[PDB]
Amino acid sequence: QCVNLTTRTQLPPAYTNSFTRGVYYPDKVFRSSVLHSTQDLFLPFFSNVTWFHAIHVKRFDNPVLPFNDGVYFASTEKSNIIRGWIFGTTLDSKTQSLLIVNNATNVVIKVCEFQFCNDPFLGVYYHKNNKSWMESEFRVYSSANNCTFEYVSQPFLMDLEGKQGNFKNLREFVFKNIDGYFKIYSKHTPINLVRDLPQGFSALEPLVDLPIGINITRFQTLLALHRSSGWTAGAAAYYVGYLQPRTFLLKYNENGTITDAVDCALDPLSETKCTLKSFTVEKGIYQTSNFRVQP
Amino acid sequence: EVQLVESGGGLVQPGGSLRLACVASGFTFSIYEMNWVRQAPGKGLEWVSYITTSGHARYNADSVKGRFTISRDNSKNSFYLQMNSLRAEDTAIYYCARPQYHYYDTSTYHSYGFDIWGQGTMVTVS
Amino acid sequence: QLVLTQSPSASASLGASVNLTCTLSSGHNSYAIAWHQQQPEKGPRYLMSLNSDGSHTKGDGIPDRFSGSSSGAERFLTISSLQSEDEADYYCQTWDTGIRVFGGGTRLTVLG
Ligand SMILES: *[C@@H]1O[C@H](CO)[C@@H](O[C@@H]2O[C@H](CO)[C@@H](O)[C@H](O)[C@H]2NC(C)=O)[C@H](O)[C@H]1NC(C)=O
Ligand SMILES: *[C@@H]1O[C@H](CO)[C@@H](O[C@@H]2O[C@H](CO)[C@@H](O)[C@H](O)[C@H]2NC(C)=O)[C@H](O)[C@H]1NC(C)=O
Ligand SMILES: *[C@@H]1O[C@H](CO)[C@@H](O[C@@H]2O[C@H](CO)[C@@H](O)[C@H](O)[C@H]2NC(C)=O)[C@H](O)[C@H]1NC(C)=O
Ligand SMILES: *[C@@H]1O[C@H](CO)[C@@H](O)[C@H](O)[C@H]1NC(C)=O
Ligand SMILES: *[C@@H]1O[C@H](CO)[C@@H](O)[C@H](O)[C@H]1NC(C)=O
Ligand SMILES: *[C@@H]1O[C@H](CO)[C@@H](O)[C@H](O)[C@H]1NC(C)=O
Ligand SMILES: *[C@@H]1O[C@H](CO)[C@@H](O)[C@H](O)[C@H]1NC(C)=O
Repeated sequence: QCVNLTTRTQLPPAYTNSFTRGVYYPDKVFRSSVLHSTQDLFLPFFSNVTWFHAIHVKRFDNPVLPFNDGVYFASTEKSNIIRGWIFGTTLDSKTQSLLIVNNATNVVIKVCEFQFCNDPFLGVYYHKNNKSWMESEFRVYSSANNCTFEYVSQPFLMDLEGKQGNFKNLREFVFKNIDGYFKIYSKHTPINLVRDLPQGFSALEPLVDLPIGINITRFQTLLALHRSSGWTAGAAAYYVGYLQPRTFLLKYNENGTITDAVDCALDPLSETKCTLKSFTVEKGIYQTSNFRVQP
Repeated sequence: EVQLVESGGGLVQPGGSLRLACVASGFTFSIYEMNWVRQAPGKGLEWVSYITTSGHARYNADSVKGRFTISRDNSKNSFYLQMNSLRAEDTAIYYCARPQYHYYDTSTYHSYGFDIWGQGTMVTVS
Repeated sequence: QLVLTQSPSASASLGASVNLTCTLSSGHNSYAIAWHQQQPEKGPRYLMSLNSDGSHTKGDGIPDRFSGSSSGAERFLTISSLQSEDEADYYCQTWDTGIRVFGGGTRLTVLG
């Protein structure tokens, strides 16, 4: 059973800058003290990301956006609202659907032909007499039908909490769809009460390499709502950006982890740094390989 | 009703292995991570180890010399301290307590401090 | 880790007022605590998780008599109109990255 709880408020998406976010490890080999150059789907530095936040002010919004080539995800978290996604192509009818979910202790991955209503949510019920809270609710899909794939593992979204103060749980994700393999990268970084993508660097670790092979064009993010304007609750804000085919140059530190990445298509200084393969450049003339224009 | 009952006492020479448990009922374990606390006789209580809701373990507090191990069987609705290598100082009460931060929470995260405590068991070791 | 300079013995008259003190290391000035009362020969009882601003989160069966206050990097628990049951051990504990702390306990020999 599902219900028309839209209460959608229309506001323009406040485009904001990520400042050198969205880079991951391109390969599964331990290098160190090297400047390996790679060409892969990466979020470009100083790129427009979409600040989506449906809360504060009964403002609820959760539109269907295009997976394009990849989807950089962030989830500055306060009270565990973002619970998963429903990647797919049509998200209804007779087509194949993906229902990436992060449960209370595990991660359930199902690629199947689910039917979806317009406003999917996960509803948690709290009782006074027994106090047990159960996820025994399913309103993202009405039912499931002629199903193909199921996967249970350790959950992606991990607390990493217990520490105090102003630090926040910034949860980063990278989704890409290549050779029918939905690759998922993630890392979690504490941030000292920042209201914007932090000024630092990220190293997104590989999590799963799912052998799915399904068409994914219009993805969407699940949320969790309590019971209690029926079925409303929480507080959340997340940020979505898209990966494009670019070229980066990564410098590896002495621990084997990346320190900083120098893009090859934003600034003339970065193009010269890319075409000379070094992170320090002196004064002079540096002929640059051509990455400025793409037809 | 929330309650934390334990069992698995025993007298052994140092280096022996026993079976400690914290059975509970009346509330969800899936969304509650559990801690362990050690209280030497006449001394202050000191936590030893804990397991998270997902399944990750922390054998911290540097009093455990790689001797204590924690696990959990969510299927059987029970909580075990995977126990081996008891030593002389380990003769103490082992109050197991349930943290206030359940996984489906609101408000500020002034939680993970224990709201309830088990009755505790005395595991005498010499 | 943080150390608690809580007096091993503090006392006052019954029906009077006292103030317990939980001291905390300067490195974690804005850190919060929670108070556990360990009545002797029984289990611990949780009173309040004290915010850095003195806000309250209360356990069952504890009246408004037991209250908490904060000032600087150190913390207080307030008791007014003392009764017979106060002779017990009080433990102030904290949070970290997987590292609880707890304290020596506040054996309290309220004379009366
Ligand atoms: C969410 O996690 C819970 C675990 O507490 C799952 O509940 C059981 O999960 C196992 C394996 O995942 C199944 O074999 C059982 O049949 C489940 N019992 C139930 C649902 O009562 C649950 O499957 C997970 N997924 C969802 C969507 O709730
Ligand atoms: C305590 O919780 C359990 C589930 O964790 C309840 O069992 C079901 O609770 C749901 C509440 O959403 C009811 O709709 C079902 O009818 C219950 N099942 C059965 C077989 O009755 C249980 O009822 C709860 N205890 C209460 C409400 O006193
Ligand atoms: C993957 O999905 C896209 C989107 O549904 C498919 O593109 C459609 O292809 C049909 C082919 O007749 C066209 O009529 C539609 O106009 C296309 N729609 C869009 C939005 O492009 C695509 O063919 C699918 N298969 C791939 C990419 O191999
Ligand atoms: C990002 O969006 C803003 C409008 O919100 C726009 O002015 C800016 O040019 C965009 N960034 C880039 C690199 O175009
Ligand atoms: C799809 O479902 C129908 C029944 O709804 C079934 O007859 C058919 O075999 C299923 N096909 C696949 C590929 O699972
Ligand atoms: C890792 O980095 C830290 C600090 O940068 C350093 O102490 C250590 O030697 C490095 N290497 C390893 C193997 O830990
Ligand atoms: C702490 O205790 C002392 C003595 O009882 C008192 O002067 C002081 O006001 C107390 N502080 C608070 C915040 O109640």
